[PDB]
Amino acid sequence: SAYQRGPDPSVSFLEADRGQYSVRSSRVSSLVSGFGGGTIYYPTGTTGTMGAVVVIPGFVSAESSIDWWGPKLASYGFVVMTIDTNTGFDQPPSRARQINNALDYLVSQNSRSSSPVRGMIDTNRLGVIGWSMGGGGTLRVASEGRIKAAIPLAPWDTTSYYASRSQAPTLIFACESDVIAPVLQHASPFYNSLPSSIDKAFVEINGGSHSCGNGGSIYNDVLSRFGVSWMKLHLDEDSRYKQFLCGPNHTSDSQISDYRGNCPYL
Ligand SMILES: [Cl-]
Ligand SMILES: [Cl-]
Ligand code: NA
Repeated sequence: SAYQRGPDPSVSFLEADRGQYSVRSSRVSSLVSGFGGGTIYYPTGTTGTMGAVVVIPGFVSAESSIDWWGPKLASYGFVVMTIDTNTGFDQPPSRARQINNALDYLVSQNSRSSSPVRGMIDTNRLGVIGWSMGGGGTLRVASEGRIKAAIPLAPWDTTSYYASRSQAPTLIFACESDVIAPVLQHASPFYNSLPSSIDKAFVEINGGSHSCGNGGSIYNDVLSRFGVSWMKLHLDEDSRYKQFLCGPNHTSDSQISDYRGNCPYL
């Protein structure tokens, strides 16, 4: 692929705290229109353009909740912006609008001569990661046709309508023990509703409470192996990452209580 970055991968490469690039960050003021500000993480030392990803939290949570994803994913070769919403009380439709405004914001930074990410962003290769109500927001955006990869984390929403209309390869992380967005009412029906025409996966984390997809605790191995691979394969067309997503006996992993998907990915 024209978009491939980094060494030929292994589980060890994915399990490491960082990928091949050093990372820097830049704050985006909450005064910005369209969302509550955030932090842009980006790799240093690179040339050319790369995929860009927005990461969004859930109800009454801040960007810190999901910020493990920022440096982790950036270090493999992505521009990754973790955001706050306008208020913690925003619901999924509002969160979808703010994901779109944050994506537009990154797109705009690519051509701003003062931006630290000027010229780094392939504005046709965009992804989204979102927790809980932000994961409902993620599925809403996935149904709109712009983004090329979606990772809902312990999603919450009031309908499966948008999941049934997803236009982007979608990996849902579920948390087995979730009592806030119970899997039987949210992540499972949303996955089950996804169309047959997209690459898709459901990874339910064994014993996980509702925060199990956020990163930064005891679940980084599964989150890394599936999550980085998902963005590599779907944003970079990097078929070197298929080996992690299709082949292995996922349910047999101690960290996975349930797996579903439509491998092989073609
Ligand atoms: Cl929520
Ligand atoms: Cl919980
Ligand atoms: Na298992």
